[PDB]
Amino acid sequence: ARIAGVDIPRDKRVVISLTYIFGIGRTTAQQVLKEAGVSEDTRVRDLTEEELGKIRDIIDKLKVEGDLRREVSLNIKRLIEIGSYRGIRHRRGLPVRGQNSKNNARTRKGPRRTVANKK
Amino acid sequence: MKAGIHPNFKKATVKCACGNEFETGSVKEEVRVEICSECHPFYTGRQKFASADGRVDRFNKKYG
Amino acid sequence: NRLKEKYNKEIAPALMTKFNYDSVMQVPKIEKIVINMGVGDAVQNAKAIDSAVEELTFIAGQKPVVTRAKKSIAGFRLREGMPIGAKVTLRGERMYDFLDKLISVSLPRVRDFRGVSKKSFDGRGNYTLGIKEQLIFPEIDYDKVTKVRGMDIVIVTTANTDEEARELLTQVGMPFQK
Amino acid sequence: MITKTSKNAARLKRHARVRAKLSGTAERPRLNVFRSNKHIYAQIIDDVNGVTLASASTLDKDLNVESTGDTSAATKVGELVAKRAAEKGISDVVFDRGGYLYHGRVKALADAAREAGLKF
RNA sequence: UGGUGGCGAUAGCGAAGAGGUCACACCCGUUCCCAUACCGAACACGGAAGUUAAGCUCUUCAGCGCCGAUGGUAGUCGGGGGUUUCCCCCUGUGAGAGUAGGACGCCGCCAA
RNA sequence: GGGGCGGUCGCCUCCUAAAAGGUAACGGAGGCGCCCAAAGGUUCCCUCAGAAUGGUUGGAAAUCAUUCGCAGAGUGUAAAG
RNA sequence: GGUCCGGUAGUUCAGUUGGUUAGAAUGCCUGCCUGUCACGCAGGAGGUCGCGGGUUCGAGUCCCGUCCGGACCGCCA
RNA sequence: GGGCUACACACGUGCUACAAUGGACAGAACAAAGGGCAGCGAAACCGCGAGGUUAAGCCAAUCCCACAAAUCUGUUCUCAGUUCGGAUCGCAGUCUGCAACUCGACUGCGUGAAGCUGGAAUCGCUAGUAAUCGCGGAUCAGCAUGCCGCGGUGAAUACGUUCC
Repeated sequence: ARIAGVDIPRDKRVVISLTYIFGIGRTTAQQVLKEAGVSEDTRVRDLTEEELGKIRDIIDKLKVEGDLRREVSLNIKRLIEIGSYRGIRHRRGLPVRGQNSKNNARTRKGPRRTVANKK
Repeated sequence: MKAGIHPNFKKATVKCACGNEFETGSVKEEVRVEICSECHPFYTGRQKFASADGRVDRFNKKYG
Repeated sequence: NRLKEKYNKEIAPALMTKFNYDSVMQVPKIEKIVINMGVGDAVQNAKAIDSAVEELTFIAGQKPVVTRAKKSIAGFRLREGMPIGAKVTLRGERMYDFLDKLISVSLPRVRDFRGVSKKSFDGRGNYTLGIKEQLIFPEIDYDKVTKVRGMDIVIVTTANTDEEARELLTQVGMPFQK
Repeated sequence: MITKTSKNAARLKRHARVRAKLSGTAERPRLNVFRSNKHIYAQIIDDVNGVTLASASTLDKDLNVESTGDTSAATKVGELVAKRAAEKGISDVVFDRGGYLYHGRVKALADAAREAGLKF
């Protein structure tokens, strides 16, 4: 479990079912299915005994789950050892793309708490 | 071997999507298997599979 | 039994030429595998630790036995009684019927895994390995178990030294990270 | 890497604990048993002198099982031990189970001796 | 060479050499008896393919453990005398500790 | 070691008690008015604590494999044996 | 000097006996209420249990020692 | 060259959502007003897209910016951190500009925070108003969730002056 992207779900149509794969998104799924000719097909999981394999190969050409996590990880590790400034933003809790800090930007900062008063 | 505690083990028929088969033993009469050592890229020598590691690093960026 | 015949014809003769042996006949041999559960309870009230015990019957046909604690722990439950985890000691023809499933099927199935075990050797002989998914074992259904429970394997080598114990494993086809 | 105790010295500890259970000697001979992998030797010794009053074995030029070393054939030898003892008028010997479990086929050797007239 | 005993690790650990045709073993099987909080590992049974590698016994080793004097002192016995929260001499006792040395075993029975 | 006040009054372990035993003080350290139908009886088996190494969620420790372990354990409860 | 009772949020008191767990008021902090404060409303943090040991699986709790704060005695010639 | 964009946090004010009156896909259909020559730039072609190549027309009731969006019609998902939402970030491109690190915009791909309607408290609005959907302009090399306008769809309630 499973034949291609590991741990694809069940009782869902195949396109959203492999969008869950850490790699393929929506439009990429539209492309791999355009190569497939499945036409959707199948709402549940019942494709075909061999077609599941040929799709397994095309998905195999795409790459790849936790190694793709290793891509981003090795990339940011490349972005910290380089100096730096971008990875510096990655670990300050500072947003990296460049969008102030005086308000909001809590996506990294977190909620609580507060430690100031006047007067 | 205690009686009735241990499930019966009929001769297994391991199978795979690549058509590879293996003769073992299991509770089930037949066992389809998604992945085998003869199909997995690591056990099968050093197949490119999808990588092609290190392409490209740490630098190869030029355009004219 | 195919794995069992394999070292009787292929591995042993190659192993014999790799280095000298006293009294010719001597050769390292697999002894017992010990599979650990651990479970972790969290906390004591599983409530059914036995439900995990049933799950291990699938990974191996030998009946699991719960490991009652012989010591109390201040940090976690419990004083003696109310057993934690389970243990299995498969042997004989079961040994290679299980190992054949390990190389051919179990380990490759894992996502991030490509190879392990470098410093893992004791320097004496015994091999050790960790197992973090029931998806790793083909016989288990995905619908069962739901929440993940941990697993272990400990191959034993007759050889008195790890240098011999390692070389025996390599010819078995056991993966290494290198 | 494993080095389990050999199937011998561990038995002697199991044998020695049995020794406390009965003195054996009292002008009444005891009957020790040793199950070698091929066959079982049998002997009779009494304190203080330590003299072996009688002895017999499955391995001898006399008598052929002929298969030897298994099942009921041992009973013919176990009965033979009493026949040697019978010449001495011996006796009512205590049995020495050793570290081995009492069920068989060592038990079968004890059974034939009772048929041979030994009192135990 | 195997089994089974008695003598206080002077019978031991460790290290280095030796052995097996018979005997002792590992070893090979789980259909039966018996089995295993589970397991032919162990425990039981029935088999001779493989060898001593281990176990088992022989040959060496004072590195460790052990045994251990002779001789001296401490202490003390019966006495006595002083500088008496103790000390000193007489008589008879005699340690420890260390050393010299011993030692990696003998005495039996049964079977071949 | 005047009385009063305080504390104590019985049983059990060690030391003080001086290499039989005994042996005092308001001497020195501790426990007990229980507990268990099993932790009893018998039979058949097994050997600890702690350490090192390897290991999934296991961290200084729950679990498991291994060399080390003459007992550094356990022996219902407290000490000696 | 001799006994007895206590030491816990910043403060004032529970929780201790019943052994595996720390609460309340006030104060403090945040947001409201009002043109200003208080008051009021709605949220939030904060104690390691005086210290040093022991017993136990595990001690705020039990058993001791110790440092402090109190409450009783300290008399008869 | 920096900084005016700081960052443990508080507050004011907007935007987007927390979804089946919905999401996604396909088809079909109705605007107004404004801007444009150092400009708007059609059509044709190249690129998945952004844009680029090239170039007609227009000093404009002619032509261009420009396609209106909600909606309607069907297909599909069937109640969940979801085909809900899009955050954050990675990679690869693109427009403007000597020059996009600080500190620009946009696109493709990938990653898929929080949030399942919000305490105390508080604001707007009596009809084409509130509700909501798109468009244009001033600003302007580039940068508009802000501001100023344009039109589409389009309600509920008003007993009354007890009380603020």
